Amino acid sequence: VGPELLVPEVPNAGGPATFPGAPGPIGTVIVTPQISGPQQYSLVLGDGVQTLPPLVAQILQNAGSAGNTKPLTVEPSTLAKMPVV
Amino acid sequence: SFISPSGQLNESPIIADRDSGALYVRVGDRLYPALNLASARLITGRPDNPHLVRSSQIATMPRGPLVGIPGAPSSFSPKSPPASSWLVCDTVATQGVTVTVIDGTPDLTGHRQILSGSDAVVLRYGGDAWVIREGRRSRIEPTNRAVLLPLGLTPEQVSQARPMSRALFDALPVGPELLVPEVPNAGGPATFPGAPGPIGTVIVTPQISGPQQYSLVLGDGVQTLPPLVAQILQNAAGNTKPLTVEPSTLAKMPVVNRLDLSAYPDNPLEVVDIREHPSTCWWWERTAGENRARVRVVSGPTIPVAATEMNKVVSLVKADTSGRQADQVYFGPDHANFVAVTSESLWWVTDAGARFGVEDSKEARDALGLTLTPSLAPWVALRLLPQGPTLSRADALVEHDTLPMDMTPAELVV
Repeated sequence: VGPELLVPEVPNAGGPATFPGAPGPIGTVIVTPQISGPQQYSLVLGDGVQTLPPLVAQILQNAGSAGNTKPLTVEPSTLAKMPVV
Repeated sequence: SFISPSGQLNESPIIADRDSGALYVRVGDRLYPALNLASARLITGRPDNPHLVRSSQIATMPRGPLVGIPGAPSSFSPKSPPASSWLVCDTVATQGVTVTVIDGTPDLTGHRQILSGSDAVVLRYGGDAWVIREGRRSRIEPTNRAVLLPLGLTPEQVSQARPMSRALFDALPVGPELLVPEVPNAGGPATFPGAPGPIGTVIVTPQISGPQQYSLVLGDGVQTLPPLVAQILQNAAGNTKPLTVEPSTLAKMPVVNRLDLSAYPDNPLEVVDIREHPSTCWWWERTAGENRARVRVVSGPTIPVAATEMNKVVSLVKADTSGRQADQVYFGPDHANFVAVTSESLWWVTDAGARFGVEDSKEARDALGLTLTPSLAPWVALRLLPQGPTLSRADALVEHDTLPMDMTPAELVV
């Protein structure tokens, strides 16, 4: 038996982030613009951001849609200032 | 003579007991027991093999204390092929690393592959991350997303990389760091008229035939840029687009070639997933008479040695815990016993993996043999083998009653 295929359960979803400059509430998906090379998806957690594989990003957006269909876009210069977790 | 072979004393000065194998050397009218063939040749001065003599004959002649160099080689067979190949292989376990030195041509069969072009691998050493490609190592910083992003890297992938051994780290030559190229006089005025803007800005000229041509306006003129390098410069925010200009005016403006772009690749890196390729090797290749050797990098699932030979790797004792000594040694086909290194120095490497220095003088050479020309080898590899005393006639002429004991030996397991 392997791990069960379920929607990733983000902890304490919806609350405010601890670190400054967070582009949105905890559990939102953020992506880099296409004009600066291959796009990298990421998830905003309480104390920073974590990288996401292209397939998992679609599941989180499809599941957490609630009417939304696209992620937040951030410039490479500002993204580099947020702490990695 | 065929039923029960035997022997008798003759003009030859190196003799051995027909039934006990002990080695003896004559000096005048007295026989001295010698520690090994190397010291026996060096003491008598004749390149020869021991002559078997009847054991009852040796008992009649007078004796003396032991002579020679302890631990010297005991079998000479000079080999020096036309092509010399050496490799230093690093292998990581699923913590800790092992260093293996290979002599002779490597085996490229299987999933093994040469690393070139867009292929690269990331490793950790001294607290820093290094990118390995086209035979060079370049430092990278995990926070500079402006570099990692167009290059196709990920900060997690850069920070979680596996360690690298000191042996391989010193062997690989360093290149310029993967950082945003700093431009001189950036933000200042141009030295030449007609410059479309301040120095450090990117200028582009579209064409009817072929892709767009990017350029950087330097204080003394423009220099052409590759697309991937322009995307790095396009990240600071900075300007949304470069200045668009006519081909003719740009062709009339002065051209410069002052900045160095040698390290940036043409396309996003194809990072090798180390979990499947845990073995990486640095390879040096040279042909006799060529002015320069070829340096390359190889990676794969196992050391570049055939599975049939894999069982004959030699495991050293490694009394030296520092990084200057290898853990394993292997001699493939067309290996070299007699070697010279870049004023030159001569070394003899034994089958057991020890190296001994040989004097350049005619006496030392003529006594051992070694008249043929030695093969070349790189010092960054050869130094990893353990070193013994030099084969100098000036020090083989000694007597001892007993020898000093070896501290810190290692266990022999049956």
